[PDB]
Amino acid sequence: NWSVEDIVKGINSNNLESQLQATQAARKLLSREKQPPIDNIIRAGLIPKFVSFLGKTDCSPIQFESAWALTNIASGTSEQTKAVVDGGAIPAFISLLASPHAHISEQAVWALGNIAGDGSAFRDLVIKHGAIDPLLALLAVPDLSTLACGYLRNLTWTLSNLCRNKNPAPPLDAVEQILPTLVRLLHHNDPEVLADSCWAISYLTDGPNERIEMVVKKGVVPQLVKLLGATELPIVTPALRAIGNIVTGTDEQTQKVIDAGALAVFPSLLTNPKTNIQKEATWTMSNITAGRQDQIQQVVNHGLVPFLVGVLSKADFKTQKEAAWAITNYTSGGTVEQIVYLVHCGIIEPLMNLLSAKDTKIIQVILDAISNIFQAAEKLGETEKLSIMIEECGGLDKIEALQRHENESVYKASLNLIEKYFS
Amino acid sequence: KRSAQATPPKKK
Repeated sequence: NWSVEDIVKGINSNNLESQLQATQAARKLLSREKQPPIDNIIRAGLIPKFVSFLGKTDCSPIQFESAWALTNIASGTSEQTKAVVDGGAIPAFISLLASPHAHISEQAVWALGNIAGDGSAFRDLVIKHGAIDPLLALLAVPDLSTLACGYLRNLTWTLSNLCRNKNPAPPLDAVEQILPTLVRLLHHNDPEVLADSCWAISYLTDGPNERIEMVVKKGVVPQLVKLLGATELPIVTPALRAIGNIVTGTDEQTQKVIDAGALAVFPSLLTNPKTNIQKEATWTMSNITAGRQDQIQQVVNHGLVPFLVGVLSKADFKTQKEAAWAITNYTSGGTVEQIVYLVHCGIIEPLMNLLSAKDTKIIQVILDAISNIFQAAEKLGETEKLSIMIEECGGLDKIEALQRHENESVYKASLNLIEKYFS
Repeated sequence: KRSAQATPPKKK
């Protein structure tokens, strides 16, 4: 239809009708489902003319067309988004957010989300130019269901990208300004709004314990636990990610998670047909079992030890490695009674059966778990029994075969274990 | 204690 030269000539004219004609042509050219000529429009020096058109309040059509074109230019490579940013598009879009026309302000939300989604640098740029205030003003209405069809989803996504990325992490004041709205949205009844809100809280929980403490003090943990049980995987995945990132912090934050009732959902999460759900749940549990002894006892009371043993037995090697870590932390900081309950639930057989793995990490982890269980047995004066069990499970053969392992740590472990219990 | 589908980074 239109060539880059024709679009340049139309946009370089002074006739607003022709300028809008060429801007619409550029939108369609860059909206092509295949090979959009983004680099050719960039090389033609058109981004600045687009950022200028964004300010033509007199012609809202060309405002919309230029916003669309710039958004689809910033939707590609990081260098094309850099081009859009250098043209001064961030302040123009932030000002357009307040446009009386809802579609133009929605396109502006979209553009700012694409820009801030490139990385932490452009995110902090969008934040510095003052985007959070108007974006959240668009949601000030007490009832979120009064907002137009689709506006809330776009604004939630853009706010998620404004909480995304690390090195540097989002400015603290920005997170504290956005978190209450994220709570309100976490209590919304739209599946996609919930999904993006959980992803945003996940980004915010992935970091130091201070950020986790911010998120927890806002009081999202109960609603996150509620969403853990949602029927929508797009909602459970981010919710489980956030819950797992929270328990990686202090034992008080882990206890907040436990008190919210999260451990009651893990019997299903650890048996979810999706393997990623199983792996994330097992990793979260491994972080939980690495806590205080009372937290291990709460894991026991919720009946999760059977499920952790079951995932150590029947899951894939990824979830099985997470489960090995979980059981090793269970035995490392647990009580002799809890370790005895673990052995009663049948951990010896899976721990043995996983000693024939190529990953040296899981080998060392399981060896340490065995040493801890043996220390517990020694406290209980029943190490001969446990050695007989490992024998019956063919363990002794496994630990002896590990004597010929290249890694000095696995060899030395197996050697100490054999010399101390199997000699 | 150790640490470790996502929404799109850019759209349309």
